Amino acid sequence: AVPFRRTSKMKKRLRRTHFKLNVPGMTECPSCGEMKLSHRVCKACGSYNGKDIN
Amino acid sequence: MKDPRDVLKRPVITERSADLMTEKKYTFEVDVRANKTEVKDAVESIFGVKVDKVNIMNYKGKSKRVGRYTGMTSRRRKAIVKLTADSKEIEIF
Amino acid sequence: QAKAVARTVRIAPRKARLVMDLIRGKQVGEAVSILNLTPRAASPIIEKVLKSAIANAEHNYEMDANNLVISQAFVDEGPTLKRFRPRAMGRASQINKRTSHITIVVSEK
Amino acid sequence: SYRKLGRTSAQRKAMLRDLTTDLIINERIETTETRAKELRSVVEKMITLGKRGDLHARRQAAAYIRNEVANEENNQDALQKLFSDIATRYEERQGGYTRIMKLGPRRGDGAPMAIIELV
Amino acid sequence: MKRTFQPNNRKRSKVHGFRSRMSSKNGRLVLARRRRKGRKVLSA
RNA sequence: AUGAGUAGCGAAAGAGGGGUGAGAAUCCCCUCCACCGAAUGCCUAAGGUUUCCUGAGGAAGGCUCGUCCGCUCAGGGUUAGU
RNA sequence: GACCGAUAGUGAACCAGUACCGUGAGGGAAAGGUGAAAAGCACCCCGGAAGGGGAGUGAAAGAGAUCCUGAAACCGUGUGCC
Repeated sequence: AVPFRRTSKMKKRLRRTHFKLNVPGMTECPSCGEMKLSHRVCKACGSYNGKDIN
Repeated sequence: MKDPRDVLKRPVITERSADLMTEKKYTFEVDVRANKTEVKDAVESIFGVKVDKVNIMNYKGKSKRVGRYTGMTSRRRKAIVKLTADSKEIEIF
Repeated sequence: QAKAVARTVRIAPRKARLVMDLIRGKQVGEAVSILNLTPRAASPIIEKVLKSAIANAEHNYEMDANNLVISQAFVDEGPTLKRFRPRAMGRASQINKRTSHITIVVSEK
Repeated sequence: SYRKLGRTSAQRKAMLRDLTTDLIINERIETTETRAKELRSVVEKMITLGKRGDLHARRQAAAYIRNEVANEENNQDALQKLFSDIATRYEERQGGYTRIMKLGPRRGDGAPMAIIELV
Repeated sequence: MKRTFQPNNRKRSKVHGFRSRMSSKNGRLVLARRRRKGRKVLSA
């Protein structure tokens, strides 16, 4: 229940390969496009199917 | 010894002090070893008015933190005198 | 080719590299949208320093912002605050509060 | 099935009751996405009871709709508003009186938010 | 779960006080030792 | 440094509408809802020592956040012949 | 003074028998260096502020407030060969 030996740098760096985050799924709005999220109402001018709700 | 001007030190000017002063009451700071009777006589002699009652109270010191050092301020004693209705008013400027 | 630094903003460097990896190499206009659509905690700070770099390029060198791309986007580490937390049976383990330096360089493509 | 929303069976009922009573008064709310998705069903069921318009109906709805004032200067109970205005407003639609519109996350804990309103 | 220290000013002054320590010769020895070292708080 | 972005975050019911703000799940107001009631109510010992009241603050402390605080800075506040 | 030169020399080159620990007798630390002279960054720009980029002072600003020189462990960015 206690590590037998210390961990080197190669093993640490190898294990961290999948610890990362991806880009968001985003697209611009037809009116005053501001590169909002897909299937969401934008907060400045990404007017979802009409007016810009917020 | 025990001159009367040695008992009174300085007047007190706050909002509470002026509110009380509206009703012929006056607030002073007095020597820490003087009882109410010397305060009464001293007020009578210095200003020449009529005194009815005196109330007295003690205060402790406060801790301050100027810089990286610490200390304490000095103790105080406060008196509130009430003149009679006929006596003139003391010209506290 | 202007730059901008943060210098001892209170955040653990390992958690800021996670976003600075995302932002590096892209084009300046696209960069801000990704930065303010990401839900992490270092995104507002990185966005502020990037805006400062763009403004430096605009005023001091008259370089225009329709071409800029991000060239250097590293994160360093700064001084540490050491605290304590009492455990069971009088033990008092140790706690670290880390800091970081943030640097961004913008260049004309 | 349904969702438990992280509460016990007796607090879930109270929270649903509070939400369905506030939606009637304010005509649009904003909560989390899961709460809205679990709320739309109950709110639609309540509307239909009102559209019927009888004494049994009135009494059934009464045993769920919280009693708060819905219009000042009119001493209008929320139940009276439900049986007066909405029933005439949607007298011709066959279901679907609600719509959900998503927004961005929340700063405090990253929860996704949504606005639910009456159409 | 009573702890070993229960504060009280009267007992403290009656046992560890200056006026108490100045009664025997051993208390005066203690005071002299404290003065020689240079402590700010003599007795209690 | 490693273990590792891992274990933990210390008994308990909240929801919405306003507000303020550079910024609000966490601060103020309102309305419903919930808990104690031989106490989780009030008054007051020992002990503590300014922690009390008002106006500003956002470095450090609050096991998160914070426009808030028993935190920081300035002013004030304790009246006896019974 | 063929004595020490900041882990050395007094426990103490610095508001030291101090801070802390103990009911008490008692035990007992860490912490030096901007520049010859503050000449200690008017003004402009980003930012709520902190912090920066210019412009200035200076022989030097990579000298800008724990501000002479600044090694190693430790943490990163780019790239030639696998």
